[PDB]
Order: sequence, then C-alpha cells, then structure tokens
Amino acid sequence: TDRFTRLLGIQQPIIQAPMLGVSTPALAAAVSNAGGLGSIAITGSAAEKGRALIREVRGLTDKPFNVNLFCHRPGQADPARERAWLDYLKPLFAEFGAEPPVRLKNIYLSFLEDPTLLPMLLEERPAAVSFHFGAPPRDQVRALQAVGIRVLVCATTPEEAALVEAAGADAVVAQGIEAGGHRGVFEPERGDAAIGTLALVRLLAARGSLPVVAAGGIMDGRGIRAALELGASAVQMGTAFVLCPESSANAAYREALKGPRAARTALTVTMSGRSARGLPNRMFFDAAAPGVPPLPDYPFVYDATKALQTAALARGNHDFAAQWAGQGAALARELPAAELLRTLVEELR
Amino acid sequence: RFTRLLGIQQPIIQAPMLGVSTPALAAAVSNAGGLGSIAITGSAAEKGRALIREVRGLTDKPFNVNLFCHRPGQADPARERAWLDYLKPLFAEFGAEPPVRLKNIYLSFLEDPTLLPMLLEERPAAVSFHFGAPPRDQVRALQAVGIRVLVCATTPEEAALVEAAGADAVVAQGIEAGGHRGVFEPERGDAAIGTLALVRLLAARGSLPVVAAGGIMDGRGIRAALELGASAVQMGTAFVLCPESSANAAYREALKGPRAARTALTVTMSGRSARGLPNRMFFDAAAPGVPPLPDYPFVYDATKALQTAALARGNHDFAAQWAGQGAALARELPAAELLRTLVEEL
Ligand SMILES: Cc1cc2nc3c(=O)[nH]c(=O)nc-3n(C[C@H](O)[C@H](O)[C@H](O)COP(=O)(O)O)c2cc1C
Ligand SMILES: Cc1cc2nc3c(=O)[nH]c(=O)nc-3n(C[C@H](O)[C@H](O)[C@H](O)COP(=O)(O)O)c2cc1C
Repeated sequence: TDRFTRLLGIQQPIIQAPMLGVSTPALAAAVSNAGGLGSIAITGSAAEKGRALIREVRGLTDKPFNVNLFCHRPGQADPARERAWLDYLKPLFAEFGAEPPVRLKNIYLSFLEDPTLLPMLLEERPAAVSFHFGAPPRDQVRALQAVGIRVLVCATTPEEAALVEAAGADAVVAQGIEAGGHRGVFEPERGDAAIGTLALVRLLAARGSLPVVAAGGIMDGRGIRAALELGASAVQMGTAFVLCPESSANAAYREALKGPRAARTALTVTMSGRSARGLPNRMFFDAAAPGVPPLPDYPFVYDATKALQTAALARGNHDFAAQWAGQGAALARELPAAELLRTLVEELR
Repeated sequence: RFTRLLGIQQPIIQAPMLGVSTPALAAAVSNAGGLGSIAITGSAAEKGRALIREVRGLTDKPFNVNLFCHRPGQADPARERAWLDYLKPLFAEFGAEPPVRLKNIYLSFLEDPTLLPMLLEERPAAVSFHFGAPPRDQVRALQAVGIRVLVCATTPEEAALVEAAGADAVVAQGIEAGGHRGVFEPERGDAAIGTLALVRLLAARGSLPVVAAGGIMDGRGIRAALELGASAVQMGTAFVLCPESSANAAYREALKGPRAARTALTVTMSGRSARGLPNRMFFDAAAPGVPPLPDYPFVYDATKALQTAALARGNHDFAAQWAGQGAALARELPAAELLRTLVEEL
C-alpha cells in the first residue's frame, strides 16, 4: 500500500519509534534520510528546547520526521501518598549511601497542561506530530493539520482508536501488547485489554477506515510483511533501533539487550507509575504486595525512580535502569540505523 | 509442508475445544480438507475411544485428538472448603448449595496410564497436548504408529521443551488465544506473549513446524502468520459459531453481539488462566475478601456445579464463553463453508 508513504511524503512505510531517552536527532535523521520516518520525543523539555531539538533534526535531514508528545491526563500531586512512597523506597536509597528526594515533581508535562507546546509546533511545522497516552481536542489537531502537519495518535484498543478518529488524526498507531516501553492505554484505571499486535491491527484495519500503523514485536521484513497482510499501512519499530550507534542507549542498556536477558520482557507500573514493558530488574516489583503503599500518580513515580537510578548509578549499579524492550527483543540486531532501515526494506522485498 | 506431514490438503486446524468441538465439527473440517479436532480430557479412555470412533463414523480423512498434560492437580481440603464457602452466596442465589467435595475432573495425560494404549490402538492421525509435554518416550510410542504429535507452547522456552520431546510440531499460542492458556508453569508467572512475536521467535530460532494459534479469524490473518514463518494455523474462535459446534444458544448470541468487542483472562472460572467473554465468574482473585484458589481443575469442578444451578433458573451469567481477541471478526457459517472461505481468502 502507498497509503501511508504518500500521506507523509516518504519512500518507506517504516517509522523508527520516538523513544524518550533513547531516540536522538542523529537516529531520526538517519532513518529519515534512509527513506523511512525517523522520530524524536520532546516531552519533559521546555518548549524552546523542544524547538531546538527539532531544528537539530532539520540540520541533519531535509526529509520528513516525526515529533512525539505525551498527552496523558495531567498528574495529580499527592504529597502524602508521595511521602509514603519515598519512605518505602528508603532502604533502596540507603543501599547506595543515599537518601530519597524530599519532594517529587511532575517531570513530564502533558500536552494538555503545557499551553506553550502547540504554538511552538505550529511554528516549526514538522512533517508529523504524534501523541501518546491520549488524543488532543479536535480543534488542536485541526490547527496542526491546517499548517500541513500530519497527526498520529497511539491507540491500544478499538475503543481508543474511535477516540483517535473523533480527534481527527491522519493515522492511528496500533500498539499491541508486544510493544516495548510505556503502553498507550488512555485510562489505565479502567484496566487494560492488553490486545496483541496481530489481533489489534486486524481489528483496526478491517473495521476502521483510518490508515493503521502497526507497533509491537516487529523486528524484521517478515514482521513488516505480516503487518501489511493484516491491513496495516505502515509499521512503527522501537526495540529494533535501540542497538543502533545513533541512539542514546547507554552501555549497560546495550549489553542487556544484546545478552540473554532479552529472551524475557515484563510489564511494570512501579518504575514510572504507568504500565511499561522492559527487561525485568529490581524496579519490577509487585505493587499489590504486602507493605507496598498506594502508588503515586504518573509521572511523580518516575521522578522517585529516576532519583534512585541516579544513586544506583553513582555506585556502578544498573539494576534499576529503565531498559525498555518489546517481546521481539531476542531478534535485536546492531547496525547503523540507515543500514538497518535498508536491510528491512530489502527483507520487506 | 506441514500439510504433507499430516494427511491433509489445507494448512488449517480447527482447534480442539473442550465442550465446544464435536465429532461433527471435526469431521466437517477434515472432510473439507483441513485438520478437524476433538478434546478427550475429562472422559475415561473407553469414552474417549467412543468419541474417536464417532469422528471416524463421519470422516475417512485425518483428525486431531487433544489431551491435557498439566501438572496433576493436588487436593487441599482446607483450601477447597474455604473456596466453596466463598462461593456459597452465589449458589444460594439459585437455590443451591456447594458440592461436598471437589473433584479432579480432568485427569492429565501424566496421571492416567490408560490413555496412551487406547491412543495406540485407535491411532488418530494426530495427537495434541495442552499445558505440557509428555515424556519423549511416549511421543515416540505414538510416532511409531501413524501418529503425528503436536504440543502447544506459549514461550520459546516452552517450545524448546516441545522440541526436546520429539514432537512433530509445536502449536504456538499467542496471548490473543481464546480458552485456556497453554502455559506449562503458571505459578512461575506468565510471559503473555502476543502471536506476532511468539510465532516469529519460534520460526526464526526453532526447528519444528510451527502452527500459529491465537487471534486469526480470516485469510489475511493466516497469510500474516505464514509471513511470520508459521507452517500452519490453528483457529478456535472462528469455528465456535459453526452450527456443528457444541456452543449453546446463549454462547452463540454472546459471541455474535457487542460483548465480542472485549475479552479478558480469568483464573477463577477453572483455576487456570483462560480467555473469554467476561461475566460474573470473572472476578479479581487478589481482591479483598477472596480466599486462596484451589488447584486446577478442582476450581472448575466448583464452578460447573454453580453453572448448573444458574442454568436451572435460566441464568447464563456464569457460563464459560471462551473467545480470542479477534472475537469481533467472528462469522457464522457451516464449518465446511467457513473452511472454503478461509482457503479462498488465503
Ligand atoms: C526504549 C523505548 C522507549 C519508547 N519511548 C516512547 C516514547 O517516548 N513515546 C512513545 O509514544 N512511544 C515510545 N515507545 C514505544 C513506541 O512508540 C512503540 O510503541 C514501540 O517501540 C513498538 O514496539 P517494539 O519495541 O516491539 O518495536 C518506546 C519504546 C521503547 C522500547
Ligand atoms: C471455547 C474454546 C475452547 C478451547 N478448548 C481447548 C481445549 O480444550 N484444549 C486445548 O488445547 N485448547 C483449547 N482452546 C484453545 C485453542 O487450542 C487455541 O489455542 C485458541 O482457540 C486459538 O485462539 P483463537 O480462539 O483466537 O483462534 C480452546 C479455545 C476456545 C475459544
């Protein structure tokens, strides 16, 4: 199908997934120059810094690229809950001769609570703007579209996909249970249908009319071929690009992904406050276990964890790192992004 | 390919489905060119033999006979007595009271020695195993006669154990699948891998023909699995609405209707994780007030007692209505006609 590639003015139906902390302008430009759609994530950063990152990408590529923003429900501070969480983490900090932070901060501002992001986006005009955890109001999506920007939203169910349609997006990113990183569920408090890529992509393509981008578990040309047979118009690959040299994955992350840990992934809500999939470690614990206090809101939880990670890292310890990977992780390859992009295009045939 | 490995013309297996599959359904699929299947667990061996003879009465073509190979359930009177006490108000609602004791109503292939020699005589083209792999010993014993041996796995780790046991094929069950999850050891957790990842993994780093199971509802779904490296396909939910199936009317209406839009996993129906259309038997076993679960299949024994009492009042809110995550794509056709349509779409 030409549906997606024509929609975004690119050659290849391949998006390199925006991965906050792992994607980079070098990674994005590499994929975009190679004919796909490279991406960056700019949540957690001030608008002008977002604006700089976009321009960094432009200085590397003249081809379309994707800019991703978190659109979650703005986190609700709860100092009592947050204090009880910190006290619970106290022995972990003490292990590295450290103390937990005194307070926690809303480190990731939602697109719905930072008014300055939309106007900056309407100025920079990246070819694509994608959202995770929810959809903006239709008039906001329309404003970006009015300026030539394609709008992507991640959905995890047919019900969420309907909301993406109502928001007026140009394409839906259909994220199956296989996907590495944070799950795109809109309202985790209602539960999580946890639908696999194969079913979700088929359900959205066969019973919907929006171009579908399949995300989760896709690691090669056979996977891409399979996604297209299901009716997707393109794929989004995260894990597959992590070992690329252009990525900002650290040493230990690359080692975990290259090694035997890659055979088994798991979901955690205790790392960030929102369900996410990666290589299990000490930050993957049972929040339902005895003596574990109620969980603070996302993203305050991640703030607490990031403080612990820093303390851990200050003693050579990476057992608390966020090493996100999808269920196809064992098929991970290590190539320069543009060479990987083209290997995929070849395997895609 | 796999289609040569078994005596068949089409690479589509109609999943064996305890209480849903019938000799009539199996025969219709086998006569149409695929591999029809029945489930034999929970029947004494001479009763399972009778069922196999029923299928032979309707088709000369190959079929599949399925047996549970789970870690045999272990009785805990204290835990079971507390479970039934917790269910007591549900029973009471339909004028019943919980059964005295619970029973091991489904004997694993590991604890009933009379199943293997029956299978040796009857010699169906295919014998499949769910929840675990039997000793390579016995797989060879079946393979010595005409039999191709299939075992379901939910992870590459389980697939390796399948390979070790000398099976002719591994059924790769993704998270999408309806009914009981084939996880060998659930108390060790459950990786809950999706079909798309699982098939690719097993086809990329495995040696056995892999049969994709979970979420496939049409020819595009079959083509996708084949692109992933599958040699064939196993489909349960797609066949439930076939008039030949053993699905009762309430079940058929549920799957045809809006409830098909959402499935979920429950361990409280049977004591082992299973995917279906949620109802009053889908509750939170971690919830305050809910006691430790008995082993599988003792829990299902209790549930069935409750299902009887609910049915006698015309209440279907406790039924076992299994369905995979592709449930909303279900179609209602004669089984042979569905297989023909699938083949055309493929
Ligand atoms: C390390 C990592 C970071 C990710 N970061 C983001 C992110 O910041 N925003 C987002 O919308 N998706 C993020 N994703 C998910 C992708 O959008 C996509 O759903 C996923 O990578 C596809 O599954 P796969 O890893 O199996 O290819 C991330 C995934 C990983 C593995
Ligand atoms: C109602 C129902 C009953 C099932 N019964 C069995 C069974 O008795 N033994 C078994 O090994 N698998 C059983 N399965 C699972 C199938 O083998 C297969 O894994 C699953 O149906 C494939 O997922 P699908 O429903 O999306 O096609 C059953 C599935 C359903 C929906």
